[PDB]
Amino acid sequence: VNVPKTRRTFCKKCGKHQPHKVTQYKKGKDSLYAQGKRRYDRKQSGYGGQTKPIFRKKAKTTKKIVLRLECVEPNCRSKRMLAIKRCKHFELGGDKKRKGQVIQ
Amino acid sequence: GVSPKVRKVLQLLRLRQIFNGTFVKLNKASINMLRIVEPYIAWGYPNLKSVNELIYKRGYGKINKKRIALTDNALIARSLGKYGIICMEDLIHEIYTVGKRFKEANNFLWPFKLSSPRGGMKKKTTHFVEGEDAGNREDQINRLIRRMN
Amino acid sequence: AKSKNHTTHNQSRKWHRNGIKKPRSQRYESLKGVDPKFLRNMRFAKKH
Amino acid sequence: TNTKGKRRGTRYMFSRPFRKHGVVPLATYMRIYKKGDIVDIKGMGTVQKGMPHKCYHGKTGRVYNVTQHAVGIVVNKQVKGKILAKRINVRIEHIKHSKSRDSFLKRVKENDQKKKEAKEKGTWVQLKRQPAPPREAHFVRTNGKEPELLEPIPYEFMA
Amino acid sequence: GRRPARCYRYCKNKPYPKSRFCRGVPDAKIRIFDLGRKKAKVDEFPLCGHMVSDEYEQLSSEALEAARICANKYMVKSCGKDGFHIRVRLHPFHVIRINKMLTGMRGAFGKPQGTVARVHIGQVIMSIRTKLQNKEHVVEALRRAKFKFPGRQKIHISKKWGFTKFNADEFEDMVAEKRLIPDGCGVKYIPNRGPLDKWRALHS
RNA sequence: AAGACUAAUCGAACCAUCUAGUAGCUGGUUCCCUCCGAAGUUUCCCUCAGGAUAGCUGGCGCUCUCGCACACGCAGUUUUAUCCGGUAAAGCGAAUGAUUAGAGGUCUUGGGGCCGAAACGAUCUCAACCUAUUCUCAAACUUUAAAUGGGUAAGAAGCCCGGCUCGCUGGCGUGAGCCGGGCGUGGAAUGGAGUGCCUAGUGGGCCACUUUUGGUAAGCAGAACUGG
RNA sequence: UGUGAUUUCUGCCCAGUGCUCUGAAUGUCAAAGUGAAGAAAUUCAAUGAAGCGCGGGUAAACGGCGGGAGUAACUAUGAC
RNA sequence: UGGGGCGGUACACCUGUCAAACGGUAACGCAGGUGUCCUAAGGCGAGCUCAGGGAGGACAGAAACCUCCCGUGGAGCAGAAGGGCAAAAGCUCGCUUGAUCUUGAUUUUCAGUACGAAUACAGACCGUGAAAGCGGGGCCUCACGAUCCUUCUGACCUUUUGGGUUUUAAGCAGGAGGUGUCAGAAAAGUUACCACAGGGAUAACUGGCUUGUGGCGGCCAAGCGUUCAUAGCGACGUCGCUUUUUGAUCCUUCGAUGUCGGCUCUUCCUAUCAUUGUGAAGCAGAAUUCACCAAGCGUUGGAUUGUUCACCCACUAAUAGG
RNA sequence: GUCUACGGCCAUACCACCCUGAACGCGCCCGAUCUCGUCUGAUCUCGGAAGCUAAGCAGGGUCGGGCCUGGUUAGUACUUGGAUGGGAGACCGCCUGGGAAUACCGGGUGCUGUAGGCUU
Ligand SMILES: [Mg+2]
Ligand SMILES: [Mg+2]
Ligand SMILES: [Mg+2]
Ligand SMILES: [Mg+2]
Ligand SMILES: [Mg+2]
Ligand SMILES: [Mg+2]
Ligand SMILES: [Mg+2]
Ligand SMILES: [Mg+2]
Ligand SMILES: [Mg+2]
Ligand SMILES: [Mg+2]
Ligand SMILES: [Mg+2]
Ligand SMILES: [Mg+2]
Ligand SMILES: [Mg+2]
Ligand SMILES: [Mg+2]
Ligand SMILES: [Mg+2]
Ligand SMILES: [Mg+2]
Ligand SMILES: [Mg+2]
Ligand SMILES: [Mg+2]
Ligand SMILES: [Mg+2]
Ligand SMILES: [Mg+2]
Ligand SMILES: [Mg+2]
Ligand SMILES: [Mg+2]
Ligand SMILES: [Mg+2]
Ligand SMILES: [Mg+2]
Ligand SMILES: [Mg+2]
Ligand SMILES: [Mg+2]
Ligand SMILES: [Mg+2]
Ligand SMILES: [Mg+2]
Ligand SMILES: [Mg+2]
Ligand SMILES: [Mg+2]
Ligand SMILES: [Mg+2]
Ligand SMILES: [Mg+2]
Ligand SMILES: [Mg+2]
Ligand SMILES: [Mg+2]
Ligand SMILES: [Mg+2]
Ligand SMILES: [Zn+2]
Repeated sequence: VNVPKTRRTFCKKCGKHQPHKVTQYKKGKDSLYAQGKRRYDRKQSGYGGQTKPIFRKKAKTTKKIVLRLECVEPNCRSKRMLAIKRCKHFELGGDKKRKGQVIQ
Repeated sequence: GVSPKVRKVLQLLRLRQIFNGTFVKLNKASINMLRIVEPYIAWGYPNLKSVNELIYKRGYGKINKKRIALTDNALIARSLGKYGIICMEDLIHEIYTVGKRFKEANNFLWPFKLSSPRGGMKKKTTHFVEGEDAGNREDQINRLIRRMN
Repeated sequence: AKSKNHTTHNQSRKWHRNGIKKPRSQRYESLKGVDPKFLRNMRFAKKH
Repeated sequence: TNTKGKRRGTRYMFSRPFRKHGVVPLATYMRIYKKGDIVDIKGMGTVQKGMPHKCYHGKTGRVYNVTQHAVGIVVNKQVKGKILAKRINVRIEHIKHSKSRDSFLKRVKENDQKKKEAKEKGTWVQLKRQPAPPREAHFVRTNGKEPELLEPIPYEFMA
Repeated sequence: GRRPARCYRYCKNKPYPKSRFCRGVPDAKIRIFDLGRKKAKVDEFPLCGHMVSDEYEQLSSEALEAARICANKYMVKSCGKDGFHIRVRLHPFHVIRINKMLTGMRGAFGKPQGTVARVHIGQVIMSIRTKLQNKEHVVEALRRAKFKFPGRQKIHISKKWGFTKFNADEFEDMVAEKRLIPDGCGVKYIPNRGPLDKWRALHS
């Protein structure tokens, strides 16, 4: 789809509409010292094999898009996470869908 | 082998058993009901002698939710004299001439328990135009009462 | 091994055997679901 | 096996009748719906917002709430023996007052009057409906003419 | 390839005609529904004799064609090549399905082999139009035809005039008075309601 | 070399113990009388020979009231008013779709061709085609439109009079709520109502009238209504 | 490990799969080790074995070893 | 799962019909669709008219472009179908980002639980409009996913254990990473060397209901027969019987009814191959063909093949069927 | 008798073609400085008042097309409940109750609420 790089939406700090900048959300590392992996290590350590399941049978071919907003106003610098329906193709700030013209 | 709609209408008329009988007054409300349970009954337009023979011989009262015989007028008056009815004849007047106080006189009476027809019936599964017993047999109901009683 | 798949045969007998009872109505019904802005004034009127 | 859509089996119900498509005649809107009123329901499919479910098309109910554009209604529903009461919010153009009580209202007012006036008289006159009774012994005239005489007709293989 | 007709005689299933939902059916074996001098005016051939049905059943396109031909042959040999006009008053719109067992009873929904026509009681199947000296030949023709159908049919003369819908005793007076006009193989009734310019054109 | 032999035992010997191994599956389950008295259906489960959930059943009660000169409330019911529906039938000279035949149109494209240089000079016609009529059709078409059916209402929780409070709405006013008074039979025919806990067995179905789907049919397969 | 006296013979295919040779000159490639930042846990970087890939040899190693059309002075065939 | 396997998905969802005029209602029943697409195809305001048909105009033609008239929707509105829409919900222009932040109530499937989808209100911040007002995604009906774990956002937010400071970790509230067997296990084959608990709730023989197919037979009569509808045949059509063919079904039988064919032996049927008594021919005689009463007595020897069926030789009154 | 502004019910009010329209109105009509928008004062906006019923509108006419409503079609078709009724079956008749639609033949062709003008 297409989305522009800016808009004006609600900042839950300033209590108003203010303009934002936009960028796509990615996912971070795992940090290796969370209580989840610490357990999974103390358990997977030794003899016995594999202890917790594994996932193999997939169906989906898409992902729900997630955006990341940032108030341009300095001394606010608040951020949010916003969501969209699913799509196979995505794009930030492309063309403008010209009407009336010829296609070559 | 009877239907729910029909099982209802009979037990309003207090006919919960074979060869029982009750009087009833006539209007648009009642007559349509009788068309609904037509094949299971047999009704008619009676005279005075039949009212006598029913009430004296086979005619009992409902008292304290019990069934008690009409042997004396104390019973009638004590339960029913606030309407100006103190004896047998006052009923019969109230019944034969459908009066103002009909509902109470009839509901005082228990439904009559009769015996099977001496002589026989033609065919109970049909109407009284095709050689049967069902439906309306207007004046000939009295001929039958002579043989049930 | 095949079987039956749907039936509503006997059910009306089951339903009426205990009855079909309409709900029990009361006066002074409940004020659950009405407009907030109207409900509010009722309080203030009764508060004075 | 059937599906579960919200408009399955409504080709004709949520369909406007013949030569009555178009804009809405707007005495529908200008009516007054106060609390306690008895109301019947009929889904107009010309406008899709706030319309009720199939199960309430043709049912009658009673008001409990009033909004800017809609009404709250209490409706009964028979579902597997037990009956339930239900509170559906519905917009105006799917409703209509019901004449199913105006007859009662004409009576009680006429009946209050007819009691109070003609009370000084002393008689307790009839006040309450009675069914259709039997039909009044009377005469019939043959103003001269003998009646007609009918009989059946022979069959014919007309077609 | 074709079955007997006891398998498909009764009006059991609902109509399943030829449309955008049912595709893949052949045509019918009958295609012509009237014969003889089919141009004659209303006055030449005033007599009509019909075949009438007495059952609620189904008749096949083959039956109709066979009956059509037997009647034509005798009727030619009797009267002439142009002494009559014959018309068939049924059409095969309903379709027949066949399940061929070369699984068993799984996936049972047939293939459109056939066409057939439905009949009600009192309907008409065949009709002939001719002159009055040839009455008995008309009866003889149809009698040969009933042996091609599965049922009990019967024959009767009509009081009408030809293939019209007006009684003979009235027709002849009623054409000499400008209510009925002979526009072809039929007539055209006209009432006293339109605009008078059509009353001016007539009566002149 | 045959999966053959290893103490009458071998596609993993025998002896004791773990060991009363586990079993949604088969077979069995010990005296009497009285009383009430069923289901084989919904949704979910690596569920289809099984469980949970609701329904059907029983027992234990409790709040009330009446022929106690004394009343309300209910109902596989009728009546009077009043709404809902698009099935049977009917219709196609009314829409969508299909289809037959001839009369007034070379409408008009062209002719195995047509009397001819051929043309719309004629004259036909055909795949279709203008006008008025005509024969036959619809589970997935319809202007029209039933019978049986479903929902409300039939009064004291009603009607009327007067006055108070309100950040709600506002030409002035409406609306809702609180207070204090005056007025009892409100169509038929029937009978005692209500409410709360614990709770088993079931969860394989079968037939008949009528309507009805697939199939040539079935003592065949799958459904709606009531009764067995 | 395969075939099965003698006689007379043992044809082509290293694409697939296995086996096998070398190899610092190239990606990838663990622990420990080396160094920089941090208040310290810690993080980062460079490094870099066998193996897998890159490349050769092998079928008395598992094994595998094609279709259409025209054509000869009667026709049919069909060397071409 | 009309025995199982191969096939298909009727395993989560949408439209119409079947469905018997409220609602609800089944089968590997009919016809079709889905796992998407959109910075506008969302939202406000203004202005206008669609499909086609006719008549005209330089090149211009069946069709480029201009103009007039008729035009109740016969066009379009992302996709399947259905409903609905004309100074719109369609086409075109101007401005924008209600596709935002936050509680609770109701409806739909339903146990009257959850997901999802939807509706009417209230508080904020806003956009468009002269204003009434409209808008918190797509005109409506479908387009999607729990605990446990991980990652990101937020508050000068609580805890980190005898007290204090800094880092890390754990917590609270909201999104995402996914389970299509779609109320949600982490998962390949073969057994003729095989085994156990059960099953006629389920198959491979007989029997039973049906008779499509197979066999046998009638009706009417266009033609054949040089001539001549009917000596003998008989199209196109149509009414039936039989269970010595193969199917459909799955009622009895799974704690056991011994599964092909030949050898042997008895009885029964008739839909008559011959023999007895007769009728009819396109019956001169001799041979042959149709039919009637009739089941009394007969219907063989051998090469081939496991054969039932087939086929040839040889004799015979005859070498018929069950 | 009738018009103007705003409307409710939305064809007894629509479609085609012909006749008449006193007074008040309603419109046609004359221009483009400024307001406003157009490729083009044609539409839209503004400023006007010489002339006109031709048109629009109003009423009226058509053995008018359609629409509204009666009758006939017809106690027909169909239908609740019933029977040890018929029949080889398909289907038919009867008892008790309810009850349609086409063709065809007649009639009608806008009702009105609020505010204000003309009809001296
Ligand atoms: Mg280790
Ligand atoms: Mg005796
Ligand atoms: Mg007897
Ligand atoms: Mg009976
Ligand atoms: Mg079951
Ligand atoms: Mg329907
Ligand atoms: Mg069928
Ligand atoms: Mg072996
Ligand atoms: Mg034990
Ligand atoms: Mg068992
Ligand atoms: Mg089990
Ligand atoms: Mg029909
Ligand atoms: Mg239980
Ligand atoms: Mg070797
Ligand atoms: Mg070799
Ligand atoms: Mg190799
Ligand atoms: Mg299975
Ligand atoms: Mg129904
Ligand atoms: Mg607009
Ligand atoms: Mg839109
Ligand atoms: Mg808001
Ligand atoms: Mg510590
Ligand atoms: Mg500390
Ligand atoms: Mg083997
Ligand atoms: Mg056969
Ligand atoms: Mg079997
Ligand atoms: Mg069985
Ligand atoms: Mg079965
Ligand atoms: Mg044995
Ligand atoms: Mg034995
Ligand atoms: Mg014989
Ligand atoms: Mg001008
Ligand atoms: Mg004028
Ligand atoms: Mg004029
Ligand atoms: Mg007219
Ligand atoms: Zn901010």
